[PDB]
Amino acid sequence: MILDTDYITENGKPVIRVFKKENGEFKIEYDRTFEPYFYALLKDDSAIEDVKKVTAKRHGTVVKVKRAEKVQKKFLGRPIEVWKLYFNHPQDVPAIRDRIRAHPAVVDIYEYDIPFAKRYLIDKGLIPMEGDEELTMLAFAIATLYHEGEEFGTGPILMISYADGSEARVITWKKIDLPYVDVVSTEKEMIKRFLRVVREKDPDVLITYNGDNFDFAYLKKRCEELGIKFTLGRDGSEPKIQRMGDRFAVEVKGRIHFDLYPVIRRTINLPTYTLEAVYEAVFGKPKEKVYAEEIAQAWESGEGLERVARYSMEDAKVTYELGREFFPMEAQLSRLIGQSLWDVSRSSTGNLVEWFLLRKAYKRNELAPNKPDERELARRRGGYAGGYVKEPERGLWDNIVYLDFRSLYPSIIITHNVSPDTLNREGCKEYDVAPEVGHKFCKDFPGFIPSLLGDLLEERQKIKRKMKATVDPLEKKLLDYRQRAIKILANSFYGYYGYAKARWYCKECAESVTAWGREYIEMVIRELEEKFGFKVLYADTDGLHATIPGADAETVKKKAKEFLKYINLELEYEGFYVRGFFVTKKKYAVIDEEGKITTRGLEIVRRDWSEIAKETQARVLEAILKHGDVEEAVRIVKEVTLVIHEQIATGPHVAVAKRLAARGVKIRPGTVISYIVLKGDRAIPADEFEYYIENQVLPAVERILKAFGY
Repeated sequence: MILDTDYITENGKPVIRVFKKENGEFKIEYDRTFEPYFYALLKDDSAIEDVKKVTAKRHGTVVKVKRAEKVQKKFLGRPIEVWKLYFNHPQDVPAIRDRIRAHPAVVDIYEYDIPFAKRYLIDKGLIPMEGDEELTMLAFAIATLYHEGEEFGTGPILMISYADGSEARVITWKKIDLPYVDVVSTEKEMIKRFLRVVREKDPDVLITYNGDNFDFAYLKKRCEELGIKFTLGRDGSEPKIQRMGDRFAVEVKGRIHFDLYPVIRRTINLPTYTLEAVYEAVFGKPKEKVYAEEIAQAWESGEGLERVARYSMEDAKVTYELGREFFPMEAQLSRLIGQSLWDVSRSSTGNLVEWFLLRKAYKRNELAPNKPDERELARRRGGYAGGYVKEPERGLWDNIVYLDFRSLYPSIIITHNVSPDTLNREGCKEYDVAPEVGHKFCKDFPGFIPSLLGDLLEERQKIKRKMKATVDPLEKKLLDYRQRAIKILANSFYGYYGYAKARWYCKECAESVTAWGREYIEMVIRELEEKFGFKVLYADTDGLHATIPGADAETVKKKAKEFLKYINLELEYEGFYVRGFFVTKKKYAVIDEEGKITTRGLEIVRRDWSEIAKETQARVLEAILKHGDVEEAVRIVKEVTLVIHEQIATGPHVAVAKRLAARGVKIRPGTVISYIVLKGDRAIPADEFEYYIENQVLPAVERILKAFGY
């Protein structure tokens, strides 16, 4: 099973390494035969010999074209002849890149920004995670000592906990009598012990929960200080930092760093994404939280470390569980997309599609379109994110059912051959035309995307069947993940078409799918109401919320079931809510059987919500959704009518910075500040102690109860 790839330089030349785990033993395959390249479309075939004379300089040395050959490919279905330019080193590309394009005899260049190691996987048709090989995993966490105004990584690490399917221990340098705690001499020795623990277990996967932005970075600093070499890599190398625009991402050569945050962030949707919230909102068990403060005072007092050690133990244990849960899915996805799970698990749906397409484009000799440049990206004025919207039915409704119709869109792309290479193609014998928008989509030939899209659904349907007709409990679970993976990819093409950075961007395609979509949604709504007497309260691009007024759960459910069998592209019943209410087009809140409330656009977006404004809301919305008591929630506001734990030149802001600075606290990035407001005198640090109504508790519950008539 292939886990990943990368390249190493040796005598100036690139050497690909393929990290695999076969029959229980880890291995590295090397390849010195792969040559990097990119394409050049000459505006004149005669100017080739000269274009190969262009050079650039890298590491003081001069780089030039190693070799150029003419090839025949198709750009958007139509024949094109381009020059495949070879080089000696992957790094040559970004150097000479722009200068070759700028050459007077060159129209444009393509496939010049595809990472060598990814390019290798594609051009070689290698698929990561191809089988059923058992992979070992180890989750790890750390507890550190922190004090306000402390530059990052300044304080030491108090404990390093780790866990796997067999145990969950804690490594610390202070005496603690727990059977799982392990006391050592110093911090340095504790870190050394960890690297030693990791080295003996030698896990294929290291699971963390935000290790991409905290854990690894911290250990790095401490290691830089205590003078240690953090050699977690299976090749003795240290963790490597990769910055991905927004945040950073850390890799550990030879192993898979599975950071559960980017994943759970997507896969699940909550109000708070803290480890406690996540574990609870998944396993339904509670997790006790021990804050930095207590940690410090407990360490600097030798009083109560049994608790912190428990929390550290739990962090690692709880991380291993979540990782064992979300890993099988991510592995199937990565296999479908054909890229490393390290990459896949960190990618957006728009990018999962793009990688799938790139691989397929290669298989079909389809030259790929470039990402949008600065200019072109400006033209797209943001892409297209329009969709079908309604106008909710006011009031608090019961036993709501949720119809998901994201499965519609892919059928529509296949059905009308919606693709950028079929749109308004001249000289076709047959065309389908988008209602209201009028984009024409040729049908004489199957388009690139529609064509792939069809294949996926075929594949998925094949699996679902092989899955129901199987005695192998393992295979069943396995196939279930793959079918669920295909669904994810399939349902991302619609959005991808309007995603502004997309190479195969197609606002028209997107607009047309939206048009045809409206039609269909219109028809099923009608059928729902008339033939089934259902009440549709809310509908948007993803699905609708509806109930049979005055009926019960058992029936509204029963009834909704048959409607699907009747009306069925498949429509999935994805949700039942004991209560709910919709304020407008995108604003609303629902509660389910287990009680897990949910909301959307119910208040203004800000990061300075006071503890009261927050606690008041949850109480208002809990009386309504959990008790259908409006007067209740309203009498809760009246009487309720204290800190602001803002995360990181406003009235309070400036005032707070002075007060902190006044005692040496520097406001550092990515930290939380806690103040109280009381109109450089507006606010005051929490520790040392009207607006709070008309700019706090009111705005938090203003929309909610406006919808109920107040």
